[PDB]
Amino acid sequence: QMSFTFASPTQVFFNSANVRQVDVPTQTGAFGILAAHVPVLRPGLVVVHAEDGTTSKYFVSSGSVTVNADSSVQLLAEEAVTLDMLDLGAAKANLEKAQSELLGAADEATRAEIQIRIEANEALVKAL
Amino acid sequence: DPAPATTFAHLDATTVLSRAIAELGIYPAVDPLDSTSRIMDPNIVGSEHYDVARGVQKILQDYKSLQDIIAILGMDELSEEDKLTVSRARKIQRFLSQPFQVAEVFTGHLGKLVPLKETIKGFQQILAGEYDHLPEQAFYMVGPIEEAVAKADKLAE
Amino acid sequence: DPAPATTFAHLDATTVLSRAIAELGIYPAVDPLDSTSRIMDPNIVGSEHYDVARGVQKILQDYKSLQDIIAILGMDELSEEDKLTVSRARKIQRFLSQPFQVAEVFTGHLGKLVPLKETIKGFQQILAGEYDHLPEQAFYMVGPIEEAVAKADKLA
Amino acid sequence: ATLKDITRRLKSIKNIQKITKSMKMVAAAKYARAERELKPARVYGVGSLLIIGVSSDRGLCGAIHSSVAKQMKSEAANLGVGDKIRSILHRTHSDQFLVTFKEVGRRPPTFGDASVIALELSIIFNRFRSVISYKTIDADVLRNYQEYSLANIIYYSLKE
Amino acid sequence: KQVAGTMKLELAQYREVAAFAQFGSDLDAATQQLLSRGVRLTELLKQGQYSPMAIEEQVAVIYAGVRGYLDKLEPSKITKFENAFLSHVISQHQALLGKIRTDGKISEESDAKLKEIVTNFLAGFEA
Amino acid sequence: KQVAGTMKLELAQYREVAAFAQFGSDLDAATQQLLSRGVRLTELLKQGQYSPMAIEEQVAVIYAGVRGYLDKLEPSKITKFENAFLSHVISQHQALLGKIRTDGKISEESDAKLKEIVTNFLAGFEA
Amino acid sequence: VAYWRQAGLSYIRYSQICAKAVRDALKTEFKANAMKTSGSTIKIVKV
Ligand SMILES: [Cl-]
Ligand code: NA
Repeated sequence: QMSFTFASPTQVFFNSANVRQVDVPTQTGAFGILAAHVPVLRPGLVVVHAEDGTTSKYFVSSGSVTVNADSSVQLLAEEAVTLDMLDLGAAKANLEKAQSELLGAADEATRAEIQIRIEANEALVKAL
Repeated sequence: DPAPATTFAHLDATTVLSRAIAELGIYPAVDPLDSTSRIMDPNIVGSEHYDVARGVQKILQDYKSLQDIIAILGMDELSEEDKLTVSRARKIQRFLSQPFQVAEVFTGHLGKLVPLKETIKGFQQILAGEYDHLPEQAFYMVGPIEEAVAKADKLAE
Repeated sequence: DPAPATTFAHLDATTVLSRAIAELGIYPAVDPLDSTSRIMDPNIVGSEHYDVARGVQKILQDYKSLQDIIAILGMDELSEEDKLTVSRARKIQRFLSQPFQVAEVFTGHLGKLVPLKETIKGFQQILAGEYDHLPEQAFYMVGPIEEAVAKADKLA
Repeated sequence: ATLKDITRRLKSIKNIQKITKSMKMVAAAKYARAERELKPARVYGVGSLLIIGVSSDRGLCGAIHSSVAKQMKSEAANLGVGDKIRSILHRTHSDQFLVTFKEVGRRPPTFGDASVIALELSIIFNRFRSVISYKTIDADVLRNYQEYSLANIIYYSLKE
Repeated sequence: KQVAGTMKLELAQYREVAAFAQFGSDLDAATQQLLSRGVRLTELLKQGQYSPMAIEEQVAVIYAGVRGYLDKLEPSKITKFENAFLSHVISQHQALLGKIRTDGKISEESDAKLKEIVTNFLAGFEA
Repeated sequence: KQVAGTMKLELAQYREVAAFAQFGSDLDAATQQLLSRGVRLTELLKQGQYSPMAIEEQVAVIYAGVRGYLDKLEPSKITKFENAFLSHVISQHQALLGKIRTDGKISEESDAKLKEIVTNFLAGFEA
Repeated sequence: VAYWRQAGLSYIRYSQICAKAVRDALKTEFKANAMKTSGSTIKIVKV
């Protein structure tokens, strides 16, 4: 077991619930946080392996994840949403508008703002 | 009072003065929401005159009700539409003031006579918001509206 | 009223009582802003006396001018400068109260008779702000300023 | 004293009685949606765990603004978020400012408000109790863990 | 009698709420409907001197307020809106005023006919 | 007449503006100058009894306030400034006070002397 | 180090663009939260 927590500014999903494993994305790869584990997020899928059978799927944009000495976790997401409430057709259109605005703008600060949005929208269509 | 109360009916135009207005330095201390005339009609003095005179009375009358509410509850509770009409009202109060030639020994300012054309235009512009950028005290104790613009630049330094 | 109104002229010192002040618990219920004396003069009473008297009347009159705003909204809505004058004025108003020997049955407290040296000294310290940290009711019904410190220590 | 004076005072205070009645009603409406968004943000904030002061623009709420202002000069003398933070505490420490903010307290304070505060480069705030009362590992992986958790602590002070 | 009873009730709903009209801002849609409608209706009670109106001209103007065709119009421009609107309906639609006086009410035919004359004049005037 | 020419009306407007902006809101530089001026002119017009001042000595002390030398100083120290300024001009500058008493006016010579005296005096007080 | 950094942008900026991408890609029904939340209510003042 593990005292697993998972919430956002708007809504909260879990609060010290007994979960088996919770896969979470990151800047370097994708750690699968099992109950036994030693002591920064990226656009990707958060798969939550429950204690009994069913495995629900969420998505997280950005934030941080913590693993303490004792079995306790708090996954913090700025915007956490399920695959039930995510549009594929719009996510493709948003990925077109981002890649459109890449091929044109020349400012060094602005290209960062475009290229992050390309990565974020490309993580949505990977799931969707 | 029976004496002045009876006198009103005998008059075609009435200029009512107030101690409350004189107390604030506003000379001549005429009450703009009490003085009246028979000739104040769009058929006699024209609609452009009439519509500005009622616009001045409205903005002053609306401000008079607010004064007592915003003294306690503060200015920041007002709408942006209200505190626009508060700022305009206070400038309009001051532009109704005027230095007389006979009153030069009390004011310390030179006497000024403002023609009717420049009076109407002056209160027209302040109503429309053409001097919202300009400060409050530039309208106090000046003849035409032009002197407010000149005095506003003098108050910069 | 014509009866009291005419009487003022025939006097050298006037101690004007008040029901408003009496209802709030301040006894004797003297109005510090409506009571006068013709010997309140820095030449007669000395410049230290006069300054402490007029200083007390200033901070009381400043507190009185805020009463329309405090009546509606409260003490909390004022500025930090205004709240500091209110807290001192209320501590002054209570230090202006005193237990009388003839009114021991009504009050319950033992009667006190404060000398003139410690009367000036007590209000002089309060104006300077040496007891801004102390509470208000510690000053209520006490003799000299020493009893205001002693009463405040027992509460905490 | 005069009848004309007393009739004017009744005219104003009648409206203020209705306006104060309206403002507690609007405060009760905002209190409802603030409470219902509190416990989702509270576990988020507690799970996460230069002088900054947090309150709002709108006055007429007791000593909410002055309480945070009193503890700032306390921390300043030993060693702002809101328009009322400036009006009170500014002229005394005018050379000790990085940033000041306006347009807060009216609408619900979002996470995007905490980002804009953090982007411009202890924290003082009023923690809720009840209806009446209140109270005042790689090298680069910790760098991004610091900056996001910094936005969470600023967001925690906003919702409280 | 049709339009007066309805107007009288809505003004009563306004006059209670009107004291905190300006001091509100974050108001719910219930009171915002009463505050908006009430300021509109008060402006329809304003009138010029030396120009007393016939009963059929009055009810048409009040009806516009009651059924709420002037709800989005700027409150300051209602007196001027009405003065031009009155000249228009007297000049062009002289037969329409005959219907209201004959029928003793604003019928379903007049409702629809007057609805067109307001909504088109409203968009033209405020520009 | 020179130093207190427009002082009567300016002090009436000061009490209007000071009473108006009791709440702690932001204001423009022109109105905060009127408040800054008006506060310190009131502190000059404070005066004890059994010591009436001559016309020239009144003109000397009013000069400092109205010509704007007091503005940066704290309100509470204005009475202290006046006593120190008055006793100084009585001590050294008896020719200047005497020249105002003889002539009954402030010449451009006497204006320049007062300008030099108050500016050098102010720098001492501000430190 | 990072393509989003170097230019000057921090992780709180990275987080704001990523979070906006998720709220921009929704199926209408659940945008009631996304319109209320994630506001730019703050105003920049400086002297
Ligand atoms: Cl005309
Ligand atoms: Na006593």
